[PDB]
This record gives sequence, structure tokens and C-alpha cells, in this order.
Amino acid sequence: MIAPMEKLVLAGPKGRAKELLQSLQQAGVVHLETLRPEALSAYQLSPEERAELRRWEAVSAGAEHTLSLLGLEAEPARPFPEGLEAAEKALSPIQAHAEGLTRQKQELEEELALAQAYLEPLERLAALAHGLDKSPFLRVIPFLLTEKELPLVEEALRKALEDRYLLAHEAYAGGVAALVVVHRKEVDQAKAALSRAGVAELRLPGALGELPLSEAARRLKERAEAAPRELSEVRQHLAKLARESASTLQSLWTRAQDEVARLKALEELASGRFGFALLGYVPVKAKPKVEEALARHKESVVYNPPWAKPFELLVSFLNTPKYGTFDPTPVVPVFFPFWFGMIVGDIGYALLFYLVGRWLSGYVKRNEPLVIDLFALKLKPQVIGKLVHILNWMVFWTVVWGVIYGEFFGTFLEHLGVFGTPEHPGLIPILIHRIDTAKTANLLILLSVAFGVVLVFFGLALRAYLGLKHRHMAHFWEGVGYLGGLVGVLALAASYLGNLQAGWLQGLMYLGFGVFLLAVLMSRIWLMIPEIFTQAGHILSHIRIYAVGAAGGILAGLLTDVGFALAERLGLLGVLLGLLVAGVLHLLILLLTTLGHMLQPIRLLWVEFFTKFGFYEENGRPYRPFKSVREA
Amino acid sequence: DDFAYLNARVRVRRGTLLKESFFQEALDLSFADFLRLLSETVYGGELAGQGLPDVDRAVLRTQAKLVGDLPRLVTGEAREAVRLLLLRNDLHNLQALLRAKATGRPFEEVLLLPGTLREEVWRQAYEAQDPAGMAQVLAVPGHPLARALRAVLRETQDLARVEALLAKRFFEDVAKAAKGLDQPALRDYLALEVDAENLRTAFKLQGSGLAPDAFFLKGGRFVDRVRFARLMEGDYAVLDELSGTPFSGLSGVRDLKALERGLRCVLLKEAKKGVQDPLGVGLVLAYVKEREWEAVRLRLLARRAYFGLPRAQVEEEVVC
Amino acid sequence: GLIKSLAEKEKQLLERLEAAKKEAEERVKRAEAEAKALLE
Amino acid sequence: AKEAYAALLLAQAFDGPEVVAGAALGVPPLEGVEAEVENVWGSKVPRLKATFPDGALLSPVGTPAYTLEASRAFRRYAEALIRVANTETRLKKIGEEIKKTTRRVNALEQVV
Amino acid sequence: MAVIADPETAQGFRLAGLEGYGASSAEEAQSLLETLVERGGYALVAVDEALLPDPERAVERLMRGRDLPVLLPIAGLKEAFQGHDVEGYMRELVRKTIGF
Repeated sequence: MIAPMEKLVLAGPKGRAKELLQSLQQAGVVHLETLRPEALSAYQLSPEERAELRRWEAVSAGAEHTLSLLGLEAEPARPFPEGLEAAEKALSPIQAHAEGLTRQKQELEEELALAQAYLEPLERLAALAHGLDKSPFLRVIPFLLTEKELPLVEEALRKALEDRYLLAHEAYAGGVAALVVVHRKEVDQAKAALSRAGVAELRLPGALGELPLSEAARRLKERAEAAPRELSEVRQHLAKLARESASTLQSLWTRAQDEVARLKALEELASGRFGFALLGYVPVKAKPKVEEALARHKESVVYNPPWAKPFELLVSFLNTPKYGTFDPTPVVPVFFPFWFGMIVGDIGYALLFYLVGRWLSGYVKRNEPLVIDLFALKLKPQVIGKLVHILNWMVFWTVVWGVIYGEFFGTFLEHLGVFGTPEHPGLIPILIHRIDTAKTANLLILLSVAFGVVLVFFGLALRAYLGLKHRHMAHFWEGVGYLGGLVGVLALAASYLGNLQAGWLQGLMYLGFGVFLLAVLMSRIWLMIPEIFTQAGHILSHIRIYAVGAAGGILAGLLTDVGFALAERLGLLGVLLGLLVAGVLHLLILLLTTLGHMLQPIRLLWVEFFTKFGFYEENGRPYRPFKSVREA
Repeated sequence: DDFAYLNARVRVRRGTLLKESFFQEALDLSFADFLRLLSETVYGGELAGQGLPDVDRAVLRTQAKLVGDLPRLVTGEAREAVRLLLLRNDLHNLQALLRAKATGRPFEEVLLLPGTLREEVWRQAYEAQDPAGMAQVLAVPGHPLARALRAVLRETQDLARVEALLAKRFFEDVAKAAKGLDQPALRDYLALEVDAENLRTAFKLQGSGLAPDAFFLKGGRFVDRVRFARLMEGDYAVLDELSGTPFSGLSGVRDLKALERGLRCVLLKEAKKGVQDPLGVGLVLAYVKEREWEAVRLRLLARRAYFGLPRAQVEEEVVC
Repeated sequence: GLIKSLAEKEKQLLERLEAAKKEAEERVKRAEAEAKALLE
Repeated sequence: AKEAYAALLLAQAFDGPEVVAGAALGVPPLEGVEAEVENVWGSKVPRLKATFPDGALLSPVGTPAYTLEASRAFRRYAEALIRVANTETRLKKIGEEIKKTTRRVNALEQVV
Repeated sequence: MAVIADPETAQGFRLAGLEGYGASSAEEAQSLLETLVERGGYALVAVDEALLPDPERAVERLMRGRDLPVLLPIAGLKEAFQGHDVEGYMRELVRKTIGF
């Protein structure tokens, strides 16, 4: 259709544009536009085109509107070749009919409601009133009043009317539907009595409010009766319109929308590019080749194994450029051992999380609902669940390996020579727990420390690469320069870590280590010296975060002592299962906390990443929140 | 704690304020002298020179800098409060825009005040297509007005209703937010602000003869539904139930103009009370209110000179 | 900057078109000559 | 009238700017001029009542206030202008006759 | 309508259900003169006398026997108009009339 000399649109990160542009040139494409800046020159546009487009928009919108009144909206699937005019035409009869039913249907509901409310008090008024509704010789005034209010209005009336009214009420509960009958002559005084009071007349909607009550009542009664049945019919028809028309609506929708995009596309490019990515034009010899591949860096719109699997997807995301310094990707293969490896549980902690994974590949029945995680049906976005199968793999793996460092843990919390712990007793493994014991514990703590060290190096090294390959001497020196300090830092720790080694051995070396630092920090000149203290907080942080990942972990395993070996009396094999009153609970409590746990790692990681150590999402900047990023 | 910073600065700003005798003097001046007189006082330092429009524009621009940028400058309760004032200017702007959009009367045709929400937001807002979209533009800054529109939208998406029901809804919204904001004077003032609005609302819409229920604004305490109803029937005796109220000069009043005169001053005397406000914003509010009353007057008196109008013509309206 | 190429080519077209109208009018100016002459 | 005009400027001189949008369109602006004949000796010319309203309510709360009562003043422009609109069209009739008349009066008297 | 007055004060009228648009820079009402002929019809037509327009012969010279809707001149704000009432009276009465 439109773009008769025919469009391809590619979209993306701003930096990639030249490389993208090159990929597009290769494909078989011709007449590549705009190519920096914008504003095509005899390949633009006219409102005629726009008008026709407007017609597609009208249909598009219309299909949605009608779909709306019914309820739901369509999904990307099968458009189909149409007349645009045809599409517009198509929409009209069906929509109007459905819309018509809708229009009646709300009106019916309202009718039903109103009628229901009014009929009974009005009936009460009518019953008192008869003979005198008619008369305008005499006048009668309906109003409803409640039974406290029965003295207050009665006083207002009494003052005006005296006794020249005879004053009537009929009950219907919640008050009595009331009449004053007065002479017609007395009418203002009577109405005024209501006015002083603030008591209100049962005037009702429409013609009905105005009426002789008895007669009015008949009509009102009829509405009450009629409306639910009427509603049923209309509702059936509407329901009927969904059942049949939902596919129809969709096909139209898909078409109309796509067309709307398609049309739009032509219009924006016509004028003025994607932005920083790239359009262009093909004769139909050029047209088949071009779309299919042209290397992932971009989004277009058309006219061992565990370790490979999400990473494989990160290989492409390596390839998106911006600079000669290396790009986002690393996070997923970097996380995994520790991620899993905070989880260091036992029979009742870690080792049952498989069941949950088995409820993501098998499911559950025993409470309300779940059916298939692959079909990800939900209380809050379904969609996501289908997408995050990449995550479903990593999670199934997370538990599996996590269970396993729990089982590493139960090597050292079973076996009778290693600790006092049973090899496999009459209660349960991991029984009178002892990794808590300070010396044993000390080792597990110190275990945590190491991963933090890795991170110190990994980040600053990447800074030196930043300036290396983005060429900034400023970045280079900054990333490199801090390492000048480091030998001396290692000295100071060591004098306590070995209690000896340095700090008075390599502390003479400290005297020279401190100067080396400030040399190239000084080469940039840098009044921006002070910061170096703050860097000192960070190292310790790695330790602490890991430390907690251990400690809170460890604590968790030691909580299964007070979960399942003991928690009232001392827990043997019956009071043990008097703890099982609590035991089921502890699983769900355990569930809550562990969501908490993982996020520290990533926070940790983010400290490094968004100090621009390998990552060009960071406080914005193309690429997008890391939250969204790593998951594929 | 901490209004300290606000307080010191505002007191410095309060230094640029004028003698009462200015307003008196003005009563008899020529336009040339009007120009001189304003130009020698603080709005005057951006006076656009000769002519009546220059005055109006100066008043706006002078407030634009003296008030308009204030809310941002930390974000405690008070800062929100300043934000609310400026937001009222936004609310109008929005209404106008809505109308412009609605009435097939393009982008050009609207011009707007200073506020928290400013030109570009508006430009986007107009340029948002759908009523849904407009409300979503409002979600861009996030405000009870934002909230008010989205809530308003659910039933309806066309101007006149949207506005009516919005205004009501909005004032209800402000009230709650204000219950969460905890200057007692402002809490009292909100109830009274509600009341004042009811009295005038009831007044303008009286002789509709209708129920209080269609537009009884709520939080009244010299007012309630019945009084509202009554006044709407024509009944000035509602005003005569005023007796020991702050609104006490509104008794014996029969006409809207006089009603408004009394109200503006009543609210002003109260507004002026917050002076040396601890949390500043009694005082800042007051400074603002006074600046208004002053501002209004500059313009009044300006017209009086400009068009050569009688003294007696402004003499009524320059006094609180 | 390739750019120029496509932003010029559309111009190349024009000077041949311009040249067409001119070449057009001549045929008429020819007919003007005969139209007088044969009648005189 | 001039009351309201001038009471624009009150707290809404500045919101005249606002108003001119902000109140404007609850009613057709312009025309509704329903041309009327008065047919007499003294022929027929058009008179009219531009019988479409000039409106004033279109806004809620009573909105900014000055607005409604002032917009109400516009009525008292419209309506009122009619008196003169219609008396002067009579004037034009009344000119013509007299003038024309005498032209012949004269003629008869003064040649015939 | 098609009014002008003091532009600013005409403004109010013209808002609801009414119409004017001219501005003060032709004090003879060029402001009407053209404008009038722009459609050739409006609900009616009116003016400030400031915008001096009972040189409506100007208008007539364009209209040429067209029945335009035609002025009410106005002083645009109070300052005694009763002159050009009793004068408006004279405007026929001196000159349509045996009256002088």
C-alpha cells in the first residue's frame, strides 16, 4: 500500500545509528533516509495521505469503542487486507447495533433501580390520597417525612394550616409517606411549612413526578416489574455480540491499528526519520531481503548449558555499541554461584523449595486456583509470567543449586566426626546446630569476605578500561589512580588480619604507597581530591553485604532448630510435631524473607555497575533500568 | 522542624511593600502619575512602561517571581501549601485549556498564569489529544488536581461536566490533603474557605431555586445544607443568621457585589492573622493575600486614573 | 555525508522540466507565425 | 451596563485575559438576525430581532464570580439594543416618504 | 453582531452569544467599514462614536443599497450620552423634516 516506494523502520539506542545505518545499506535497501539530520526533500507528505490515515484512525478507534462498550479489547494476531473504506463500513452496522443495545441497557438498570425505590412510599401516599389527587378545589401535597420529623413538620404545618388541614401519614418503614390536604387557597402556606422544615416532596423524575399519584403509581409499578426482564434481553444480545464478533472485531482491530501505525510510519519518516535510528525505501527487488536480519542492536516494525542459556541472550546485548569501553551484559553470569550460595539451608529450610518450583511446572489445587505457569494466568499482569520463563529457568536453577549449598552445609552439620552432629539420627539432620559456634562461624564469615574482594577489583579495573577505550584520560587516571593506594590498604588490614604482616612491615611501604595514588589524580589536577575517604567506606560494604548474606543465611538455618528440633517443650518426635503446628507456618514466614534476601546482591552489584563499571544505563542514559535489563 | 530559612527571606520580601496612603493617593492621580507611582513601587520595576496593559502584565510578572518559584525550595508541608496556591492558578489554566480544546478553538487562543505547572506542561496538555490523555499529562507532575481529573474522567470526558464535578470533587480533595496538613490556622481557614465559597456559590446560583444537594460544597460550619438550600431559594435571612461569626458584616446584605466585598475582607482579616507564623506559612500566605489585595487595587486605581473615572468609583472598593 | 546526493538529484529533474515548458512554448510560437502569415 | 464592564476589571481585569476564553461559548455567538418586514406605506425594509439568545450560563459554581453577573449584563445590551434597532429602521422609512413626497409635491406645484 | 466600542469593553458583550472584533486604530471605524463587508451581514452592527461612524455614508458607499445592519454609536462608558440622544433626535428632525 502506502509508501509505494516502500518503507522499513528501525528504532533504537541513539549511539548505534551509523552502524545500524550501515546494516540497512547492506541489506539491498536504496534511498536511505534521512541519515542525520532530518527533513526529506521530495519524499515528504501531504494532508490527503493524512486524511485517508484519519479514516483508518476513525475505524481503529471505532472498533475499540464498540469493543469497549461490550467490554474487552483485541490482541495482535491476524489483520487482513481490507478496503479502508470497507473497514470503516464494516464497523458501522455492527457497532451501531451493539451500541444501541448498550444504550438501552444502562437506561434499563437505572429504571429498575428508580422504580424499585419509589413504588412503595408512593403507594402509601396514593392510598391515603384517593379522591383528592383529582381535586384542585382542594390541594394535596405529597412529601415523605420520618417519625421524629413527624412532630417538626407537623408544627410547621400547624402554624400555617391550623386545623384547616387534616394531616395524614401511612407507614412503609423508615418513615411514613405523608400528605397534607389543605384547601387550594391554603397551598402556599402548606408548602411553606415544608420549606421552613426542609422536609422534601417525593417529586420523581420526568412526567412521572408531576402526575396524579394513583395514576403515577400505576406507571411506576410497571417500570419496577419490567426492567430486569428487559435487561435480560439486551444483555443477551450484547453477550451474543461478543461471542460472534470478538474475532471479527479483532481482525478489524489488528488491521486498523496496524494500518494506523503503518500509515503513521510513512508520515513521520516522510518528513523526518525515526530519530536516531533509520528509515529507507526499497523497490520490490530490494524489498524481500532487507527485513530479515541486519544484526540485533535495534527494533524494527515491518511493512555448560545452565550458564549458556540467559547469557546467550546477553551476547547480543554486548553487541549494542556506544563507545569502545565494554557494554551491559555481564550481570547474569556474574551473579549465579553466590546468588544461589546465600542459600545454605537444611531439610526444612532450603531443601523443600523444589516443591514450589514443582508448583511452577506442576501446580497446586488445594486452596483456590493455579493451573499452568507457562500460561501464567493472574491477579496482576499475566503477560509477564509468560515472558519470564527465562527467569523460570534461573529460579528453578536458583533453588536447585541453593539447596545444594545447603547440602554442603549439611555435610558439616551431619557426620559425627566433623562436629558432635548425628550422621543421620532418629529425629532429623542438622540436629543440635554448631556452625553458629564462634570458631566454626568465623570461617563462614570469612568465606563471605572473599567475594567482596573480587568486586573491588572488578569495578575499578573496568574504570581504567573506561578511560582506556573511551579514551578519557580523566576516566583512565581516576580508575587506575585509586589502585595506587591499594597496596597500602592491604598493608593496614594485614597487620590485624595476620595480627602481623604489614602496617609496620609493609607500613614503611605505606609511606610510599600513599604518594603513588595522588600522582595521576594530580595529573588531572583535581581539586576533587576529598572523595577518596568515601571510597574507603565501599570496600567494607562488600564485606558487610556478603556477611549478612551469610549471617542472615546462617541465622535462618539456626532458626530451623527452633522450628523443627525444638520450639516448645524441647521438641522430640511428638512435641516436635507440636512444633509442626508452627512448622507449616515457618515455611510461609521463610518464603517472605527470602524475597528480601536477594536484593542485596543486586544492590551490591549496582554499586559497581552504576559507578559506570561496564554499564551505560545509569541514571538514565540509553539502555534502560537494570531492573528491566538483565532478565533475558 | 525548620521554617527558619523561609521566614528570614520572606521578611526581607515584605520590605518592598507599600504605604496605605499609596492607595489613597491613587484616588486622585492622573495616569502619568499613576505610571510614576507604580514604577516607584515594587511591581513597577518591571512595569512595561506607558499604558494600562503594562500595569496588569507587571503585576502578573512580579508575582511570577515573588511567589511562583517559592514551592520548590524544599518540600515540607509548607512547601506543599505554596504549591496549592499556585496550583489554583494551574486549575484555571487547565479549565481554560480544556475549554479551548473543547470548543474547537486552537492552541494559540489560550494564555495562562504562573504556577507549579507551567507553560510546557500546558503545551503538552493541550497537545494531548484525549480527555484521558489530558489527565495523564496531569499525572506528569502528580497533584490532587491530577487525581481529580482522572477520577472525573471515569464517568465523562467532556468539558462542562468535567469542570463542574471536578471543581466540587477537587475541593473535597483539597480538604482531605489539608486535613493532612497541620497548621491549625489553615485547617480553620479551609473550613471557612469552604464556607465562603458556599456563600458566594449559593448566592450566584440562588434563584436556580434548587436543592442544596446539587453543589453544596462541604466543610461548612457557619453553613450546612439547609442554609445553602434556603439561600438558593432567594433567602438573605440566611445571612442574617450570621451573628457573632467572622462573616458578621454579611448580615444586612442583599446583593452579591456587597456580599463579595464583605467576604474578601473577612477572609483578609483572618489571612493577615498568621503573621510571624512559626512555620512561616501563615505569614507567607498573608504576604500573598495582601499582595493580592494590593495588586487588585493597583489595577483598580489604574483604571480609575486611566479612564479618568470618578473617585467614588473605587473609593468603595479599595477599603477593607 | 552522502545526503547531498538525494538532496540534489530531485533538482536534476527540475532543470529538464523547466527546459520542457520552454521547448513547449516554442511550438506555439511557431503556430503563431503560421497563423498570421497564411492569413496575410 | 457599564457597571459590569467596569466590574470586570475589579478582580478580573487580569482575568479578562483569562475570561475571554474562559467564559465564551454556551450559545451561538453571532447571528440569528431574523429579518422582519414591517409593511406599510413606508414600504418594507428589513428590521429583525436577532432572536437567538446571547446566553450567559455555561459554567459551574458560578465559577469566577464577576463573570456570571457580568455575562448577565450582556443580556441588557442585546435586548436593549433592539429598541433602537427597530425604531431607527422606522426612521429610515419616515425619511424616505417625506423626502420623496415633497419631490412630487414640488413637481406638481412647480411645473405641471 | 459586529461591534466595536472601546475594544476592551466591547469585549464583554461580544463574549457570550454576541460578536465584535474590531480594535482602536481606525477612529472612523475602518474597523467596521471593511469588516462589515467581510460577510456583508452580522446579527447587527454597532460602534463607538469615537470610532466615528455616522459617516456611515462611508459604509453606504460600499454597501451600495445593501441593507447592512447598521450602527448604534456609543461612547463606550458613561460620560453623558443624553446629548446625542436629543441630538440623535435632531439628526432627523433638523434634516428630514420641515423642522429646521
